[PDB]
Amino acid sequence: MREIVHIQAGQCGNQIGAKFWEVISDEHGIDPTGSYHGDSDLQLERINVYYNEATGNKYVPRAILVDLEPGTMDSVRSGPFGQIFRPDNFVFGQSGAGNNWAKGHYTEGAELVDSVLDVVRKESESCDCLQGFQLTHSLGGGTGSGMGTLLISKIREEYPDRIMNTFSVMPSPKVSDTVVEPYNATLSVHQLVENTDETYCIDNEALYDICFRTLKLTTPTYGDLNHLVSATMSGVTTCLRFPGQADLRKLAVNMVPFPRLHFFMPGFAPLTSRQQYRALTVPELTQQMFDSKNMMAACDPRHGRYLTVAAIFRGRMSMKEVDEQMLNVQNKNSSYFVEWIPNNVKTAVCDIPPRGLKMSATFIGNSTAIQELFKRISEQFTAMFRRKAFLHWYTGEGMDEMEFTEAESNMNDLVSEYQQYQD
Amino acid sequence: MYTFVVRDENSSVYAEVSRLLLATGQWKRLRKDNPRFNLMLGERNRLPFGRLGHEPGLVQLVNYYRGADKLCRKASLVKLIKTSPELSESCTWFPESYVIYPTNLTDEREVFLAAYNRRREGREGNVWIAKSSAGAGILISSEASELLDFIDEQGQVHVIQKYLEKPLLLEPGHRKFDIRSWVLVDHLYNIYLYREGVLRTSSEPYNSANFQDKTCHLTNHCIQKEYSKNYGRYEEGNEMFFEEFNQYLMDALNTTLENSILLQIKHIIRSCLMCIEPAISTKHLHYQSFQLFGFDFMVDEELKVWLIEVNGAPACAQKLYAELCQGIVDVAISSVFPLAPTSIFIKLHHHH
Amino acid sequence: MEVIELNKCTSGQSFEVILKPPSDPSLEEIQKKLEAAEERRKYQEAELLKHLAE
Amino acid sequence: MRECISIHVGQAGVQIGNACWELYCLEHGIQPDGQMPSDKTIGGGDDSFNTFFSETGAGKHVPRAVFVDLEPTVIDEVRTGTYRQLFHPEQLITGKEDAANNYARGHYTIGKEIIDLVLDRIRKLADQCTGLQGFLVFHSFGGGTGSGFTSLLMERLSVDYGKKSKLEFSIYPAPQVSTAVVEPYNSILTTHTTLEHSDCAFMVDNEAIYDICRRNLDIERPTYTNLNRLISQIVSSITASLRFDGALNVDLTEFQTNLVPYPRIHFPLATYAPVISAEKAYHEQLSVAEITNACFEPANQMVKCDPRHGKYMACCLLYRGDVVPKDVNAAIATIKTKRSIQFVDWCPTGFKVGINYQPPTVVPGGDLAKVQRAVCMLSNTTAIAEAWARLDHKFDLMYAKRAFVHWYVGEGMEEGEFSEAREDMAALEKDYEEVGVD
Ligand SMILES: Nc1nc2c(ncn2[C@@H]2O[C@H](COP(=O)(O)OP(=O)(O)OP(=O)(O)O)[C@@H](O)[C@H]2O)c(=O)[nH]1
Ligand SMILES: Nc1ncnc2c1ncn2[C@@H]1O[C@H](COP(=O)(O)OP(=O)(O)CP(=O)(O)O)[C@@H](O)[C@H]1O
Ligand SMILES: Nc1nc2c(ncn2[C@@H]2O[C@H](COP(=O)(O)OP(=O)(O)O)[C@@H](O)[C@H]2O)c(=O)[nH]1
Ligand SMILES: O=C(Nc1ccccc1)Nc1cccnc1
Ligand SMILES: [Ca+2]
Ligand SMILES: [Ca+2]
Ligand SMILES: [Ca+2]
Ligand SMILES: [Mg+2]
Ligand SMILES: [Mg+2]
Ligand SMILES: [Mg+2]
Repeated sequence: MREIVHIQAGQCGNQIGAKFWEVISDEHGIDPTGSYHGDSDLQLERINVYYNEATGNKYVPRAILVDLEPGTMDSVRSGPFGQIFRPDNFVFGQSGAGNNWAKGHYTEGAELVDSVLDVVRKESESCDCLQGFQLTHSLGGGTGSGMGTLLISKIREEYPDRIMNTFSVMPSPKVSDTVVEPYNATLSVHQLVENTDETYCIDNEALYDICFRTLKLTTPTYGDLNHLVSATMSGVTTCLRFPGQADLRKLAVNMVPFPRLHFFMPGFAPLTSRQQYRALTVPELTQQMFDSKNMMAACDPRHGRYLTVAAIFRGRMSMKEVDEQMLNVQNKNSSYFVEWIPNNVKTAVCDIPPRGLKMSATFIGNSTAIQELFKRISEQFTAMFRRKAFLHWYTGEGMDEMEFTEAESNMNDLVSEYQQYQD
Repeated sequence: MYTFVVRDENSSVYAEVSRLLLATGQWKRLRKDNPRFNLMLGERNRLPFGRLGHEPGLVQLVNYYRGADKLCRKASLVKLIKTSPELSESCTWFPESYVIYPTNLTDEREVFLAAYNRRREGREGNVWIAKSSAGAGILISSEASELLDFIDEQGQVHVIQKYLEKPLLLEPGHRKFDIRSWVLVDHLYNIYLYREGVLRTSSEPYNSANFQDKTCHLTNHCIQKEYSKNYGRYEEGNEMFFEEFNQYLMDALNTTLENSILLQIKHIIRSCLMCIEPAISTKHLHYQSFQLFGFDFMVDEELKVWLIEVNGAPACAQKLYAELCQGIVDVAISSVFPLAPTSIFIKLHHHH
Repeated sequence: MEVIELNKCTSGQSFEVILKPPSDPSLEEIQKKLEAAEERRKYQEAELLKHLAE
Repeated sequence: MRECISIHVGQAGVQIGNACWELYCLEHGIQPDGQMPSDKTIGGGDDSFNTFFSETGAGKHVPRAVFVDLEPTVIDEVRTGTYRQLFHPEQLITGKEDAANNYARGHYTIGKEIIDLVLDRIRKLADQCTGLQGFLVFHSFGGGTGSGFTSLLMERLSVDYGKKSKLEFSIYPAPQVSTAVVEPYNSILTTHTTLEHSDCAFMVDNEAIYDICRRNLDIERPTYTNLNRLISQIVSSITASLRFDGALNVDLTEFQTNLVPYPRIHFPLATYAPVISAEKAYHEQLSVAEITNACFEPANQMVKCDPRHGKYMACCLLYRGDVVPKDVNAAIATIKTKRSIQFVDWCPTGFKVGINYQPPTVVPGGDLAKVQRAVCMLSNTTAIAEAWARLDHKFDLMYAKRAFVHWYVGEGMEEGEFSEAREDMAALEKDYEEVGVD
């Protein structure tokens, strides 16, 4: 009984988190009312990892919904699986965060953080053996970014020896709500460097390009982008939710050779456009899974090197054929894998495929190429900070320019740290 | 796409093989410390055989046979011939040799003196040569006192073997020579002899009354090109090839290279490699080995072939680099890693 | 090729064939290592909490 | 009769322990409910099988075993499996969260809190022994429990049972059946702190067991069940002398006397033959010479290496089935004249031979086929040092960059313990070279 506590904060965080529970609920056979209706015992074997068991064989997700405005979480509650979430687990304010990290981290967020921790403490107290936490949020807004990282700092204080895992949507100018997103992202990235064991980097530009060039969606919507995140979140957590020949701490021990370089690039395959019925072969599944176009951090892996790689194959397939194709990609591109971590490419199989797919593959890479992402954010940050543009939104909340200069240096440090291991 | 590493930057042979491998567009070179390789062109000394054949999904091949040093070491070869029943002590194609350790360190000193005194008493030619693997350091003399006293002044094991006092002399010139034969042994332990050999000839007339000046006694390519004043006189680079040498054996001796010499060389090569096969074969090993060998022979005036030594990291004559190196890629590397004639070798069939 | 020490019973036998002749930390110290590591964990955790308090 | 207590630490040890006791019961005719019809001494007796089994008044034959794991999922199988009835709850110890493949975590963080409980349970089994010989410890190198907690348990056992022998069955890490990148760290850490506490260690390389299962049993992708059933066969062959009437390797001391002349070099190489697929139409039964000759084929060794380029210090031939000394000696003569077998000059060129007339027992419905005669050779070659070399090289690759070291330091381990443990291995490799190479 290795329970995980799930938290979703802010607009992006609650919308992506909502679809996530919708996706995995279908996989485990939990209907929108929390009643099981599957046909395999594999669906319930690891069910207590994300679900609490209530009276009458009901399964209630172990999730806490958090926001500084009611709007999004009202949509969640009215959504399809809205009734599945614990009504107590809705914690929200009325002020909003105005896409302001300072409002989420110091002012508006600070007034509400204690009540969120009261719900977290309640869910952890009823865990037989709590693995750790996972947070879904964006870094470009105010609540998920500012208050999300505030929650992490306070959760690590109360649970210092638990694993802290996040799914973090990185802002992109091509899919942008406000011009201050590089400010909020740089401020959050330093928090994650300090207070997370694993962070799954999700670039909204990668999701957009994938929806446009690959999926062939003329005008992608946030809904379309979230379908990709839902699929990917389901793939990376397959190790945790189903029986297989792994706990968060074990995953971290094999993915993180250095404490600060714990930012992962996820990947998914297939990514087909509506030729959608064609069977996908193991070689095809592998070739796409490692293809940059299939990756969601918007970083070319052929610009850096892989410290560690974890691939998860789902569905009934030839495990011998899986090993042959994986060992073929390494032995055909070993120049992009660091040679001082022997066997840094692992592979796992799962017999239950996603909904509507004969077999899929999910990619988890700890690549030094991730530095290009932080580089983009840093450049966009300095483009404005050098002119102190838009700072008044943050200084009016109590912040000082110094805190910005330090976040600027902290991120540039992070880039230099990735750079040394790339050579 | 196959992958290979290069761990011996000084090998002229595999420098060309690597150049040929990349010219096919189907072989990729990795850093010398990358373990995910199919082929390793390994180092000469302390090659880490123990780390080969442990990569999941990789068939790995190395250009050296672990344990072949028993054959390519001066004292090792002597001990191997004297202790192996397949070769026996009465080996008719290997000069009477003895392993002698300097007195500052089993040893065959007394056994050598016994056979030495017998020759001295029987009016027989008693000229021996003392050499070692640590030389560029060779001494030729008919007095055992000088041979032994020369080894003690050194600090490494040496070998004293009978000096061929009646070598076959090429004319014109009256000059000594040795024969280099390149042999390739693949992973299946097929023994392939390169059809092209080289005679490394002495450009100085053979003088049996003065072993002090070793220019006409040592046919080494470096000794002739450094201390010999007639280098390149009769043949380019003191290197006569088989076509010319066979034509000479016909005009002068009314015989051929195949009958008078090559049959003995092929017999010697089989006997040596078949002997150690059970000890170095990789037939049931988790990795595969192949290796190029350099056999050096001497021919006496009776047209009897003698084995001098075997080289485990041989070089090749300039004119034969392209042909032989390509041949290595064909039967040793591509036979294990195929790509997407009239063979240049001579298969010496044998019982495994 | 000599056989020595032939022992036979109802469920088997054993013998030796010769082909050629020849030619701690105390309990106190273990507890110190354990407690020393526990002290280094406590110190690091304290610095983490000290960091979070700032 | 003197008792032997088996201890199973971590997932590998527990599952391999489950497979061995399954075999022990089939071999001694013990049913899943612990009853043994052939035992005419009810509730007692000092027979050879009593070295591994105690007896209750009700006639139940209970293994002298303890299972330890920092997580319950693996030991719960034993509790609810076929032989659930054999053991009682005191024998099975399970924590609630494992060591995360972290040696420091299993040895220090978690080990400190559970060591005294394990010792208490082991003492309970010891108190039933009238003359305990020592312990057999089953564990993996790569697991955080198998590596980290085993080395702590071995340090305390030497304190609490100073005069007792301690043998190991250790699982050498193989990438083909591992998802952990830090196993070279754990292996070297546990070999360092366990070296002076173990009198004899039988290493099994999963890579070797893996290929034997694909090659001989024709299993394209072997599972841990396939691996463990084959490993328990070798373990059975090694411990048979302790559980059956005999005169060779009759107690744990004899293992060190017969196999380990120099203390630090206590890692014998195991070679087993034949391994025939039960799915075969029907196999030709191999002779004494044929199976004996197979003991010098790398394909049947529990650790892939080349004994032709090492030196033997000892050599045992353990036969099971239709075998007579006349045939063993005949095959031995034939192998010397054909094989490269070089002993050290300070050891005799000989072979200790044991023959048990009962042929190998195969688990019904398993993968192995019934054979009329089998043999396990235990030889102490310097060639097994190839295994330490491989492992030490992987260690060096990561440690040069300090990759993953923070996980260990974070559990209270000092970084200097890495280099200390690595120099010990470097010295162990130098010991082998001094003994085997000229
Ligand atoms: N032969 C065999 N090897 C196993 C088995 N289980 C695990 N292993 C090997 O053991 C290594 C992993 O260590 P584990 O024993 O699983 O870890 P542990 O001892 O339970 O310690 P933790 O880290 O706390 O889980 C890998 O190399 C596996 O291949 C098994 O049942 N049979
Ligand atoms: N017993 C012997 N009788 C006559 N000549 C001999 C001899 N032993 C060596 N030589 C001469 O020495 C030369 C080669 O010596 P040797 O081969 O032992 O040294 P080396 O190994 O440095 C040369 P390489 O390795 O290229 O064959 C030959 O040209 C040969 O003429
Ligand atoms: N992928 C994805 N990104 C989103 C979504 N909604 C907002 N974002 C991104 O998140 C950032 C804005 O953060 P937001 O969640 O709205 O701020 P918050 O509500 O205060 O936490 C911008 O970079 C948006 O592009 C969504 O539904 N999906
Ligand atoms: O120009 C401004 N900031 C700036 C300019 C250059 C460099 C750094 C900072 N601020 C401003 C301008 C006009 C009204 N109010 C404020
Ligand atoms: Ca307020
Ligand atoms: Ca009894
Ligand atoms: Ca002891
Ligand atoms: Mg918004
Ligand atoms: Mg030479
Ligand atoms: Mg475990």
